[PDB]
Amino acid sequence: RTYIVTTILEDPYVMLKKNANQFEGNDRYEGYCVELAAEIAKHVGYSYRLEIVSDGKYGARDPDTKAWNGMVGELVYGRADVAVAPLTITLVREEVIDFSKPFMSLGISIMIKKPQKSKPGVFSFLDPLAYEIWMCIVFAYIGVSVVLFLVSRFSEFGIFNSLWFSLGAFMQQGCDISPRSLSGRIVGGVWWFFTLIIISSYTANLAAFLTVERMVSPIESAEDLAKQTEIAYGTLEAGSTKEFFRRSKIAVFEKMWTYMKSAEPSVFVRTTEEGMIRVRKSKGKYAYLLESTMNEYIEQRKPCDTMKVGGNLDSKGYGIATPKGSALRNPVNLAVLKLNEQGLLDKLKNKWWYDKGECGSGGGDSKDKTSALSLSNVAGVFYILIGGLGLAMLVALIEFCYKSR
Amino acid sequence: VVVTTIMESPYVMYKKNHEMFEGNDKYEGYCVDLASEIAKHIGIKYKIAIVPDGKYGARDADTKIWNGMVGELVYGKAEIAIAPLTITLVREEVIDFSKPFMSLGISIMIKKPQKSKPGVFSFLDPLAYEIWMCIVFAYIGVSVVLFLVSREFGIFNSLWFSLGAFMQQGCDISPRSLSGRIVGGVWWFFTLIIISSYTANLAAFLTVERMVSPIESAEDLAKQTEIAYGTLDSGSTKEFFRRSKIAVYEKMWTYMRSAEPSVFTRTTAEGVARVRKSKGKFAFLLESTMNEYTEQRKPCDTMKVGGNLDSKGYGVATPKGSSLRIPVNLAVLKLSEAGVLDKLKNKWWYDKGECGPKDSGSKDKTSALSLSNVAGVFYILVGGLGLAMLVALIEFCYK
Amino acid sequence: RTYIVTTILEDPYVMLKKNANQFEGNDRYEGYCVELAAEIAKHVGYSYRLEIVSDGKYGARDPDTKAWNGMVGELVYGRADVAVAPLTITLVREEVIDFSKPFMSLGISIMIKKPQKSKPGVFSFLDPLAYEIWMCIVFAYIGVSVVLFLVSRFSEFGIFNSLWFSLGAFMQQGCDISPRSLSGRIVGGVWWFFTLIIISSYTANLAAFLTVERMVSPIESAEDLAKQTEIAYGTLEAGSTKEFFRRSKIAVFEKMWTYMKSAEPSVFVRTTEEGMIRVRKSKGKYAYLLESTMNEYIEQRKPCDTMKVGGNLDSKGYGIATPKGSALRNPVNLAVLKLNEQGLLDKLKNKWWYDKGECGSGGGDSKDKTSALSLSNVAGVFYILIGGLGLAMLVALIEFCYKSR
Amino acid sequence: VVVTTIMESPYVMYKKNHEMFEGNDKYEGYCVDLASEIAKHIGIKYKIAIVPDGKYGARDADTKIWNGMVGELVYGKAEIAIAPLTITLVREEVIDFSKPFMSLGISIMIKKPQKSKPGVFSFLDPLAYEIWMCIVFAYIGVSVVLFLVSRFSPNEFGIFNSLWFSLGAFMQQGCDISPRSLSGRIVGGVWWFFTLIIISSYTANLAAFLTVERMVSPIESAEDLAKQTEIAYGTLDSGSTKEFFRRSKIAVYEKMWTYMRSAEPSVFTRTTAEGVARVRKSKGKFAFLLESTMNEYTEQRKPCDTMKVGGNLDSKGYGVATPKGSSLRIPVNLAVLKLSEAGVLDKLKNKWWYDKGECGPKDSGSKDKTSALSLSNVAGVFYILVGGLGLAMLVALIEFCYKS
Amino acid sequence: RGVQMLLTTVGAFAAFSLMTIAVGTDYWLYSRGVCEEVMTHSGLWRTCCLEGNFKGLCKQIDHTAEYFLRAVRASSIFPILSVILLFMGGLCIAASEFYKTRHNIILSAGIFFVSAGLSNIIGIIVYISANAGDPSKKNSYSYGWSFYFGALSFIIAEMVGVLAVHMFIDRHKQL
Amino acid sequence: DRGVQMLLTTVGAFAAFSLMTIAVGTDYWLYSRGVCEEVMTHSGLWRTCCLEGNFKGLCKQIDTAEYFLRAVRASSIFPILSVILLFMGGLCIAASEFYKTRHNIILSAGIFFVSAGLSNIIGIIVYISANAGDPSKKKNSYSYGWSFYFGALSFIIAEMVGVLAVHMFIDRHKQL
Ligand SMILES: O=c1[nH]c2cc(C(F)(F)F)c(N3CCOCC3)cc2n(CP(=O)(O)O)c1=O
Ligand SMILES: O=c1[nH]c2cc(C(F)(F)F)c(N3CCOCC3)cc2n(CP(=O)(O)O)c1=O
Ligand SMILES: O=c1[nH]c2cc(C(F)(F)F)c(N3CCOCC3)cc2n(CP(=O)(O)O)c1=O
Repeated sequence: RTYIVTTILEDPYVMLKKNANQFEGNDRYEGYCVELAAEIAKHVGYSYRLEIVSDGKYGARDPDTKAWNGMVGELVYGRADVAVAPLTITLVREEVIDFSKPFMSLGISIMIKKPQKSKPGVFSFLDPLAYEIWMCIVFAYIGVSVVLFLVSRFSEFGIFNSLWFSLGAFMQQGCDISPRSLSGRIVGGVWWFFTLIIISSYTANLAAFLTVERMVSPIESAEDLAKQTEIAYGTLEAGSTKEFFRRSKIAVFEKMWTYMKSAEPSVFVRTTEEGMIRVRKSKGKYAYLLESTMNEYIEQRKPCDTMKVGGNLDSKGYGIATPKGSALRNPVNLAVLKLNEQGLLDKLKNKWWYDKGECGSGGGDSKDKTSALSLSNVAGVFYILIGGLGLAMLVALIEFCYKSR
Repeated sequence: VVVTTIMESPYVMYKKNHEMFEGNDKYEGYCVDLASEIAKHIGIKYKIAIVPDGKYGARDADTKIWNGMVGELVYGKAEIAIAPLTITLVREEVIDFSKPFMSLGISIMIKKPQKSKPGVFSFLDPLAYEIWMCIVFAYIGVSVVLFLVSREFGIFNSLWFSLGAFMQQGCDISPRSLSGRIVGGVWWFFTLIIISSYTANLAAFLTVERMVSPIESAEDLAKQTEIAYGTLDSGSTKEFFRRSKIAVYEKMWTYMRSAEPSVFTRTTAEGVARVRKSKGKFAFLLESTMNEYTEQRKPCDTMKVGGNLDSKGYGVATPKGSSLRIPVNLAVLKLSEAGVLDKLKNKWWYDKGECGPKDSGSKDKTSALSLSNVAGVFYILVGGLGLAMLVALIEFCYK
Repeated sequence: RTYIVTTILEDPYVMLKKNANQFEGNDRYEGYCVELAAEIAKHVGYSYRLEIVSDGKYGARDPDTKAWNGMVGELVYGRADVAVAPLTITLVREEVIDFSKPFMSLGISIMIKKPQKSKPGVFSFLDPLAYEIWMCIVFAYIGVSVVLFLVSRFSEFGIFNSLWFSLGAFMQQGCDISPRSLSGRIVGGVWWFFTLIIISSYTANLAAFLTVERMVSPIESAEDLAKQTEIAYGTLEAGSTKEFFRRSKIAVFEKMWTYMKSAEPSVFVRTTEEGMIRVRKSKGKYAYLLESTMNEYIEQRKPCDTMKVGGNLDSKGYGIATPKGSALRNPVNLAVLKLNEQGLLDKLKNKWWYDKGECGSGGGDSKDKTSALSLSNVAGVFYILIGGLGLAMLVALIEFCYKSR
Repeated sequence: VVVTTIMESPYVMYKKNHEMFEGNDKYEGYCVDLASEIAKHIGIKYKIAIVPDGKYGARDADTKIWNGMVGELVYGKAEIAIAPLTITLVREEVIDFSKPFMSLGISIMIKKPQKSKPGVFSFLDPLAYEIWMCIVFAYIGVSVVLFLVSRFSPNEFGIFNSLWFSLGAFMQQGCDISPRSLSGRIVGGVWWFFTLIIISSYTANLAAFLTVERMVSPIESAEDLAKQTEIAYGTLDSGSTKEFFRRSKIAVYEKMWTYMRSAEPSVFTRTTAEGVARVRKSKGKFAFLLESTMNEYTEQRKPCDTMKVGGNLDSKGYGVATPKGSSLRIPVNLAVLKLSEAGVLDKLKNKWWYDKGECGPKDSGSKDKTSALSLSNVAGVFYILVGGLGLAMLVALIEFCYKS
Repeated sequence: RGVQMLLTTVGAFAAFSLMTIAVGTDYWLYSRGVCEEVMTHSGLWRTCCLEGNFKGLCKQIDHTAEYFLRAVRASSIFPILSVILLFMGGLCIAASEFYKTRHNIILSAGIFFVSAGLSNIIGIIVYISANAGDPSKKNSYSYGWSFYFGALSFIIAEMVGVLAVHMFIDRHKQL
Repeated sequence: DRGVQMLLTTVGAFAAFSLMTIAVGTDYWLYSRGVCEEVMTHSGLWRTCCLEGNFKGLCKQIDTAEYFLRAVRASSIFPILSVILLFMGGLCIAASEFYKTRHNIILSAGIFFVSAGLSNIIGIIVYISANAGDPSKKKNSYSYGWSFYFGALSFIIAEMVGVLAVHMFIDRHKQL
């Protein structure tokens, strides 16, 4: 005889047929769930006919005023054989049917936008100061140079020679020219004091910037997110995450639930893709807790700007719904447990979740954090160096052009 | 049972959903939750009501009546007052009070302490004044001793050699004596070590940018500080300040009397608006309850408690000849002992806050150095250049 | 008719007179509660004849075989009417007797060892860069000096001249001396590079040392104490503090209650004096979580090493005990309320807690908090510098001998 | 009602030494508290009986007898068994398994690093890697260009004189003769500006590197562990990990199996205790690979030097067992699921796993260690100094040989 | 050497023109201040607003070492001394263009240019310390080309002064 | 005034030789709190022994840019080179005080004193980078013993003779 298997239209686990019309029938769906269904049908031995639930929702066994729906409702109403589908293990759906075995582990995990900062060139050069500061340094240089020339010619010195000595005196570099007379002596003294205090201040400021850049705390697990209190976090109004938040018993989990229940920014989410768009548009100012399978799906198939961090906060399993009093209960349990222990189920998971993913986080080498510099903040240094080198060479040649003319 | 309550900020409030329910379930706050807790403890049907008079409860002392809650309780209008009431001498012979469920007193409150932006002091903020007068004395001594030990170093050549060595430079002429070599090496080494110490101190200061509490941190420092101090016109604070026996509060009273008459403010809203406009101005010596209220509201800038002064008591009123006096006394004592009113106070005063940065400190970006911390450098630069030009002009006039 | 009062002596209430037993008895009592009893007896009118406590303990409910003891036990079991000595407020005391009013508002307090440290002299100079590296870099300097003499005079430049050039090269001041042979230039350049890196390393290490030294903050409040694990804390088993810690349900209180629940070291002590001397012996990491009044009393003691930090975690109160139906219940309540509002209680507290204290007469002895390098860190340099000057003066006179003898 | 467990696991512990809490309830731990909770849920009598087999259980096909708790159930001496029991096919086809109460995985383990004390690399540690040969390239270029400037203008500077002047400018002390040319002012000032900004950057970078430490772990993933091939890896002589490695299918695991195939220093450890002792003795190699639960248990043991890097190689779990279907089977299944969905089970698990270990009480790191720079952070600079001085004497000797 | 004297002439007249346009007309800085984020034209006596609900009105603007620097930043006494000082300098440039024999007025004029450049740059730093050293609460430090006219009043005054000194180390040879 | 200078060089070089003998033969190098546990040990460059403990009386010998220096520390090869060329320097200054005609013999002598200084520094730095170069080493440490300061004294008298014997070269060369 034939058998019917029911499959929920879920984004990470099943694809609608891109070719659609010209290849219809059994080959209308491609994904992890339908591949697992085909494999277990080849193992146990039967024929599968694909079916779609009417309401398009997972459903629940809430004690409402009748009107039971969902996949468990489709199974209990009698118009089903086996429900090969994602199904979170819970008490309300255990009292009427039994689940076979957990083949994958679910845990609510935080996601965060990938921090990508591009180190500039000449912009990062004068970064640990002010443009104001640099323009006053340049103008103080040229003013002190001209007044040093004035006092040297007023009390043996050229403007070129005065520029040489002012450069050396501002620059903490020695020279063979000395400020004769006490007025030039005290101008030189004030100049060395000024340039020493500026160089000390700049070194202190850049050291402070490097220290505060290094002394940073990246977010790991849930405790750091609980104690950072800077990035807002929230979940859907209903679902497994909300039910876990209401029934939270851990002290830290109760703390984060109270922080979320303060509701200063509220949940600010309606659907999963709406929250995904919001957190990608929040520039790292928002956080979302979601099921780790969606997190790995977004890490690869979505554009590479959101990433996973931390472990699973809870341990919940999966399964495929089976009737309580049917003959298709124990052999399918043995088959799914055999495929779990064999590793071919893991092979299918890796094949569907790593190969056909449009991102390069796991298919290529990452960036090794060797600290220190990376020839980025000091590129403008050698840039203005070689610019001054070329300027000096060309002014030497126009001097030689004066010689030749 | 019916209880009357004054419209006050930290106890009861008109809910935003005014049309949700009219009657008992229309107020949320400390007072209604405390009343619900004690009603669940003893067992009674409780409601809520607002004072028709609007007064907090005091005696006019001329009409032989009390103006407010105790006035309507004595003259037969209510049988319980869960709204807070500080216990004083006059309200004991006509009303009964239980054990204090909360402790309050007169505490100081100042403005937000921010980083200073000095002109000349920013140049010398690392190290201290003493070490720099010591270093200029040492500079003079070293210059004069190396001038005398060489007798080409005259009374200006030796000074220029010392000056060039003092900011890590060289010189055209070097001596040939062993004593000169020793003094030059030791002065160079001292100069280098103190510049290294200065730059380390400046780097640490700039990377930590840690704020320090101002001078107004204790009663004696408040008495010794020139900053202004203001309080309300009349009330519990004025009554306490009128008569004292500590002789430091007498000094505070004399300071208030001899200062400007602007230290008296009509309302606490006007007072906080006055203190908000400046980092100094007049700071307050007000109730700890209102201080805790104001520190966790929307403008989280003034959040300073400082020391604690005086001792008062918040109690629940009870009319005379009532059989529930002992019951409410044991109820409030069991509450304050076992602990749910303290939990409620925590959840409504610290957990219920617009800003959470007061509980745990955070960091800030160092940003650009700006010019506030550097303008002293250019000020001493222009001072030196002006002095040099003045001495050059007078030297031209001199010779 | 005459009246009696019962008192309990631990500290500093019913202190015996310094003249021992030469006085008349109850008049030989210097303290807080005895003066309060005398004043409150003068207020309403009754005899203040002291009664000897039977056991010396404050007493408890004693659930075994019921009954009572202490001042409350004497009050319930006849021959006692007025108890002036302070005692805390709890449920079992109110269940039997009634109090008038609390005459201060106290709570449990936290104490720490007073931070005492002395900055060194010449030792703080060689603090951030060890001791052996200075000796071997002096060895390297003198070796480079002598081998520079060899290379300069092997291919002017005497041993004195080589010593001068190496001294000016070891720490970047500059000189008019310059080598001519290429080997001399090479060795000078290697020396310059080495000592430049040494000075940069010293500056970096010193900046790091001040940063990490002043980065640490004093312990305060309860949440920072809970997050701190290297500072340690605890309480006594036979006391109300342990019962308050166990019976609390607030998250932070339960948090550190769980913390010292698994107390592997010998945290718990027997008496207050034993815990206090254990704090003094350790002085680096321990706490007792003792009362506010006892903390202020220990703070004003001759060894001068305990200080109050933080605030009151709870809102406990004192009181005076009166029986039911007595004629001295309402008048004593009015008397204690009058004393509370008059301020004479504050006068007595300041007199018997601050004025008579042999320690901390000027409590504000260290409050400047000058977070800058004072004349206690680098001033040892100012010693050796002038000492070098002194040595210079010495070598001056001997070379004066070289030019005069 | 008889229930069984194993004393050779971090789930039970002997109370005191002997004759402590006599009767039935003697041992405390995670599994017995779980059994107490499910007994309070459904209602059952308790037991402390332990099978004397010792081994957890195996499929002895030759003798057709199961050892330990599984045999004691299938051949019949009890009805309930709560213990750490992995779920596989051969134990499932005789005894059913309920939903696992805690996730399981196999992870690698490396010893805790203490410090890094290199030689020339210690000097080479701050400020990038490419900067030094960039610096010497820039030095050679600026020296040859400034020599061209001094020679093309018709001065008192040869190649060696220009090189020494450029170095003395680079070392921020001075020189003897300035070029004193209107062309040379720009190049001299620009190179001075370069050397001052680079010494400031070097000093500040060294200060930032020294003020705090982060200590990036040598490994962070199993794929990188296979790729690096510098730290020895050994699972165990035989067991679940060896069986999984011998019959794996994911692509990198065959290369891992070939890596263990050429096993020189006896990576097949006989016992787990010997393996953890060996990896605690030496941190340079012999890194371990074991289950996640035993790893997290060793994380809270007295030595306090062991971490995990994250990522689970495999997925299994521990479940309760019951011989055949009866009234107790569905009852214990629903009790286990009711405790799993509720927050009591993971509360008990993480509470009892994190209170007994003093090592993890100090979370993150401790900043109360300033120390001082010993020779190890400086000996590279001392060594390049002494090498330069020896090379200066070598070139002086060969110059004496060449010229005289 | 008439090229040097005509350089002094053109430099002095250009300096006078740029100081007139800079301090006589409110064109100093661009900002997002309140008159809201509106550009403002602030000079010495009168600050003009350009947008907002207050469009069309231009408002007369008022205003041991901290008091001195506050008075300097408010009253602009160092800019006032600079502009008066270089007005006297321009007067003696006109005199030197007419009278080519007097010596003290033109060397003194050299001192007037260098001192006026110093006074202008310290007026710049004191006003930018009234704006940045007194931040109140990116584009705040925006120079609306009149701070660049002050920068010219520094640098091209330095150029004309140094070429005047070049004429003066040669006038010492001339006399 | 040169005869007293040759006497000073002779006595300084003989002092250096005696310091080499007391450094190689004996083991008073450092007062390390080793195990014989923290107790004073006489750990030599050639012979490490204890003074207390439960096995006092029996003792034995010690042993791409790091293997060479570990081999040096195991073999003590730069101190061996230093003492070998110091013995060679003693032999050549004995020849110089016997043969006053030749001049390059004191050139060789000077290069042995300076190479002795460099090799002694190299040996003491690798010794201290294997001594203070172990982060494991330990409540009581440092406080180096008397022969560490005797090696420092050997360096300072090597510097003294490298001043005065090089001055012999200077005044003999201007004499030459
Ligand atoms: O016993 C008294 N206790 C009081 C307690 C408080 C409060 F702080 F709210 F707790 C106040 N608030 C002061 C600020 O404005 C709102 C009312 C007034 C009180 N008054 C009136 P006073 O006569 O003006 O002191 C009393 O009499
Ligand atoms: O009424 C009471 N008042 C108490 C007052 C004090 C003190 F603070 F010293 F004044 C103390 N000390 C606590 C510190 O160790 C020495 C005794 C105990 C008291 N107890 C017994 P508890 O149950 O140990 O608190 C009471 O019952
Ligand atoms: O069902 C099983 N559950 C097991 C559970 C554990 C663990 F939880 F870790 F304690 C272990 N440990 C392996 C490492 O040394 C200690 C014992 C072995 C198990 N084995 C035997 P395997 O076949 O060697 O894995 C089983 O059969």
